[PDB]
Amino acid sequence: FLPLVHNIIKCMDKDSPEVHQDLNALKSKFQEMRKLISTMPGIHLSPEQQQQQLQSLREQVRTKNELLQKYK
Amino acid sequence: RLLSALEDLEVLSRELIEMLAISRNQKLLQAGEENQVLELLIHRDGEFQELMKLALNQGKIHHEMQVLEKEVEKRDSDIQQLQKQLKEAEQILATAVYQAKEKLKSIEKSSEEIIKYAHRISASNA
Amino acid sequence: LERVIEMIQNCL
Repeated sequence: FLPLVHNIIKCMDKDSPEVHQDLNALKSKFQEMRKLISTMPGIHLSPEQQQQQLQSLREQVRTKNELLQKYK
Repeated sequence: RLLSALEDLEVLSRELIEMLAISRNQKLLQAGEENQVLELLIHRDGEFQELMKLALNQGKIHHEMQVLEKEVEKRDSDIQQLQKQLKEAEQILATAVYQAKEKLKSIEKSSEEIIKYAHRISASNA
Repeated sequence: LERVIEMIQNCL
């Protein structure tokens, strides 16, 4: 998903040559990508909060493992 | 924010086409005709060329979430086996063998006395 | 006792 858009943006910045009988590619390019923006895994929340959730659940994973060492 | 930056590009392009084709559109001058709107598109591209890279890190960050939760499941899946073997462990052991201790040992001790006790009322049945 | 110790040391 995400790496593709950077390629889509690159393609959309190298179009619209001239004016004649033409193909509505720029119109289909903002729509195609606009779907990609709606499908990004992570824009729904901030990045810092997700990273904090990682360590908080690593704390229990570490604690469980650490308490799994006293288990022996 | 990202979606807004795109509807601007289409609207600016749509208005630009009208006044390069419709000669009577000179009076209705709006966005997508001057050089200021073109500069706004560049800034929108710059802002739009920053919010994706921030999101790419978010997706990788979210991927690290699944692997950790899998370890939590693995660290908790064995618990179902842990609880299964504790009930088995308790049932394996003969608990409260003190009753059998004071009963069996008392019978044993004396083994030399029970034999002599049973040698003198033998054939006790019909 | 050995299985539990093996269980203790191993994931299973």
